[PDB]
Amino acid sequence: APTLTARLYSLLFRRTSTFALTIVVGALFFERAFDQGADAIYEHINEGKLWKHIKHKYEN
Amino acid sequence: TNIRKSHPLMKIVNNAFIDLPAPSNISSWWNFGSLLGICLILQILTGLFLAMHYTSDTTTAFSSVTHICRDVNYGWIIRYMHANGASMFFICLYMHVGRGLYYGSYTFLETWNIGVILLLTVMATAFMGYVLPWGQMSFWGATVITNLLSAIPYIGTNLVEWIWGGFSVDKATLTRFFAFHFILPFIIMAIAMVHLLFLHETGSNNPTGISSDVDKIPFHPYYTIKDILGALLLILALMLLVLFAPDLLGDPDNYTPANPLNTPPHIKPEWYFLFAYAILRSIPNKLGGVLALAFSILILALIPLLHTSKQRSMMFRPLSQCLFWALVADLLTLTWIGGQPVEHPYITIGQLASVLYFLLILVLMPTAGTIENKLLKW
Amino acid sequence: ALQVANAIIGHYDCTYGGGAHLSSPLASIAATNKLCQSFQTFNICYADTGLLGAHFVCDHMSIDDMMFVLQGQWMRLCTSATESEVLRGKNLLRNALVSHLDGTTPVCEDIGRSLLTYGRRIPLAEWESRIAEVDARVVREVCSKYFYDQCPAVAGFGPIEQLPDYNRIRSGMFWLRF
Amino acid sequence: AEPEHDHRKRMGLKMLLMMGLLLPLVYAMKRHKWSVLKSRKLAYRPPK
Amino acid sequence: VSASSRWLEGIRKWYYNAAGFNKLGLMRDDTIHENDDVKEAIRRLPENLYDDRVFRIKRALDLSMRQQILPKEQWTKYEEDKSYLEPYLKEVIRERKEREEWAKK
Amino acid sequence: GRQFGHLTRVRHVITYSLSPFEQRAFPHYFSKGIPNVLRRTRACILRVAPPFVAFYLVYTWGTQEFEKSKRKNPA
Amino acid sequence: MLTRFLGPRYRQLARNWVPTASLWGAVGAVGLVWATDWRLILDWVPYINGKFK
Amino acid sequence: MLTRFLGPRYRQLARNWVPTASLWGAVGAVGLVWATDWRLILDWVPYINGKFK
Ligand code: HEC
Ligand code: HEC
Ligand SMILES: C/C=C(C)/C=C/C=C/[C@H](OC)[C@@H](C)[C@@H](OC)[C@@H](C)CCc1oc2c(O)c(OC)cc(OC)c2c(=O)c1C
Ligand SMILES: COC1=C(OC)C(=O)C(C/C=C(\C)CCC=C(C)C)=C(C)C1=O
Repeated sequence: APTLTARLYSLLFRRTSTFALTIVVGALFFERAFDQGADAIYEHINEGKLWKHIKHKYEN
Repeated sequence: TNIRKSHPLMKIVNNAFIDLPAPSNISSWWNFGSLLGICLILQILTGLFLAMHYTSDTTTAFSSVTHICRDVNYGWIIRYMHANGASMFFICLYMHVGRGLYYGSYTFLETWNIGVILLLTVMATAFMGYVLPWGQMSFWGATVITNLLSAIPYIGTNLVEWIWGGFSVDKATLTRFFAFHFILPFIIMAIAMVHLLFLHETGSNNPTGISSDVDKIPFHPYYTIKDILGALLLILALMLLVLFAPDLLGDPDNYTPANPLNTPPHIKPEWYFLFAYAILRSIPNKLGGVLALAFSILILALIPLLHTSKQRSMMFRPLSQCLFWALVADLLTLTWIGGQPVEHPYITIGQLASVLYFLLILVLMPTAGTIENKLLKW
Repeated sequence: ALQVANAIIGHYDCTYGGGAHLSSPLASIAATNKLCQSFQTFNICYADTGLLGAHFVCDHMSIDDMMFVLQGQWMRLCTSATESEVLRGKNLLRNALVSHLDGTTPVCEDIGRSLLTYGRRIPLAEWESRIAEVDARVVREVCSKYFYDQCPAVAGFGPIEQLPDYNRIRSGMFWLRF
Repeated sequence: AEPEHDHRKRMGLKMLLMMGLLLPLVYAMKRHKWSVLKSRKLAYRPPK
Repeated sequence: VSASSRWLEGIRKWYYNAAGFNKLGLMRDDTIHENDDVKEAIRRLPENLYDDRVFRIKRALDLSMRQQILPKEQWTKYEEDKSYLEPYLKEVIRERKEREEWAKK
Repeated sequence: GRQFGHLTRVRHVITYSLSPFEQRAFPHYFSKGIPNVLRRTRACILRVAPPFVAFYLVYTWGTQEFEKSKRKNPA
Repeated sequence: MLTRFLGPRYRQLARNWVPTASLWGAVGAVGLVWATDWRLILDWVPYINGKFK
Repeated sequence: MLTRFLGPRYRQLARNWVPTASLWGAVGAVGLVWATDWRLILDWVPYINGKFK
């Protein structure tokens, strides 16, 4: 009853509509956080290299 | 009284996908049936979105395919999903046939015989598809495979020129090959339904080859969820290929435009034709070589007549297990030879492997089944 | 409130007069479509636990339909119970309680049992007060608490090939629409 | 030859990371349902 | 009384163990392919042999799903393997072949 | 055309099952899982592996023999 | 003509299903907004910002 | 192995169906010859002559 999976179930999972709402709201914030991360990993593993890092050489 | 159970359309869905009694029992080797369906609709969907931009004229066909890969927003994933899905379609086909061979599933005569038609239809479809981008492999692929008909005595030449549109592969050949390649997957889809209709009559076989009515489970949720997992593995296997190695399973020679004056030095089939290719060229005779090719796939229809064993499955049959694996490894041998030039060691070992293919199915596996019967005092 | 809800679903057997017209949707559908021989709802009480549900007796080709309709009623009462049927259940319980406490023996049992379980005798006017409080909102609250998305205990005996798999009985304990 | 080169490798890393979430998750989903069968116990109780 | 018949029996026992239906607690006749002759022989079986057969097959299909096997102590010993279906099957084959002899005339 | 309630006849068999929410999806996943795969491997290696090594030997020899044949020496 | 479905029970039945039908609309609105990247609404959402500045 | 179908009754049954199977071949031969305009055979046929002289 202190436990967090319990309160997750009680507030959000018990009803299928709330379950669906928590998935769609969940999917919005996942798409941001994953694309933020996975781009930043890909960009860091290719340190210069891409036209995003070349950009500043040719002017405004 | 259930809406799921009595509605004339949902009836069909429920009796196939939900309430269908299935063995408690069936392993990962039973995942390939749904995977073939996934493959079928993947190829339909990508193939549709490729058809939206492809032109079937000789002057422009290569240009349209590369227009897809460079200019069309995400045309590259669609094109190589399609290309590697066709190879995925073949991996799943071969697994699915082999499962059927091992587990004695061919004793479902109609299901199996329709399956043999499905193999031949998907082979003919994928031949046509490879002709479409009008690379070098496209042209000579179209030349050789159409010319197989020229081995039919008296009328074979007339037939080849009938499907060509003239004396050579030409403008007429490519436009009809686009049309034939468009419709045939939908014909396949219809035959896949008849395949399923004959199957539901008996329900599934299982690893033991023993009747499983004593222990059926509902298709949902068990095989709905096992199928989802299996499809997610199919997506991994496909998306590994398109995103990390798009051209691993194809030919570089199909990136040079078609050229009727020069056949390339190295020419081999698409990997999934290599065994049958190896069989045909092991025979230094025109009529015999093509008769062996036809027989290399049409043999599957004789396998039910050659089942000697008092058991259905190979699970409790060690002699047959050994000879099954000799068949797989021999098939792996034939795809290796198919990949190599017609020179010294390769000619003989490919001839011996061809002989072994036909000897294993015709003679050696039926005899193994009799010996196994005699050993169990049966 | 659970007893009110159980009264709404009620009981049935094949010797009940007028089947089609019975108020309980389960009892009505079971009578018309020959879904069972009998069913009964129950609420067996022990110290700090119990068994709340139903039992039925049916032909081999009817278990699936019976289970479907039973579960739908539980689900319906959790989500969408209405004022009028709750009155009917309330009335059925006043009539059951009063008709039960009729004779020296059932009253003596009730004195004896109640002093073991409640430590008092709960007088008839108290039960009526407790019954009267129950409305549709209470039935929806109290049924949801015990029924909705809970794991049932299931017992099957006889020709039970068509007894639904447990996962599919578990799935009958919630509704995707709600 | 291949202007898509950098885009396909970006989607590839996303594919691998997504699959590293989804493959164990769908596995758990499938195992959770197959629980009822995989732990089931049989007894045979014939008469006399 | 033969060294050679003991040898054939020892190849047979070897094969029996290799076949490994006994590992799932199956008898030989549990593993037979159900054709029309066999389905009838099963139909002809008395109550006890019928009910034993279904449980053995149940137990095997259960194990085959878990991809597991019985403790070695509980494997069916080759010497203890009851040929319970065979006499019924011989009779069903014998009756069919009589019909087929009559269909010839 | 086959339905539950019409499949076959079974008598005298009790099945005990537990809810998915009562039990673990990965009960003793490595402790029992690894011993099993090894047991399954041992069971089948002699049936599956020897044709593929037989492929491997003919592969290794065939590639080697083809390589050596397109070299000369005394001519 | 639809007068079958007008009375105290159907009034209660509609009232019961109202929080659910409201939440299914709330599901579908966000799902449309998410699927299309609906620029009009997502500019408000304090962390979901693909457009700079 | 096909020995089920060998005996005096099946010998009589084959003999009965022989004029019919012969006539169904005669149907199919002419039908193939007609459909293709099989030049080899139709040159013999004394009035069916699309080729002059
Ligand atoms: C030459 C044999 C053959 C080919 C090729 C084949 N099938 Fe089958 N298929 C079978 C047999 C036999 C079964 C029954 C397997 C069993 O019950 O063990 C079957 C079963 C299946 C199943 C359901 C059970 C299972 O095994 O997963 C599906 C679905 C399926 N086939 C669809 C397809 C599709 C789609 C294709 C490709 C167009 C196809 N099959 C190609 C013979 C084959
Ligand atoms: C709606 C039409 C359509 C359908 C359906 C279709 N395709 Fe294609 N396919 C195309 C077109 C157009 C191309 C040419 C573009 C290209 O080469 O990728 C093509 C290309 C191909 C290629 C050559 C791949 C390459 O580029 O090297 C193969 C192989 C193939 N298809 C096989 C299949 C198979 C197998 C199926 C499913 C039975 C199928 N296709 C479904 C239209 C279709
Ligand atoms: C309108 C008429 C139609 C559609 C006729 C269709 C006939 C289809 C066949 O049967 C379905 C066929 C595809 C099937 O044969 C059984 C294959 C396995 C044949 C394998 C095959 O591939 C080759 C190939 O791919 C090549 O290019 C790279 C070139 C080739 O020579 C050098 C071959 C080749 O020599 C063979 C045998
Ligand atoms: C009794 O065995 C069966 C399975 O168990 C292994 C399946 O998994 C599937 C699922 C197959 C699918 C999704 C392909 C559908 C094909 C078309 C052309 C729409 C079917 C039908 C089946 O019958």
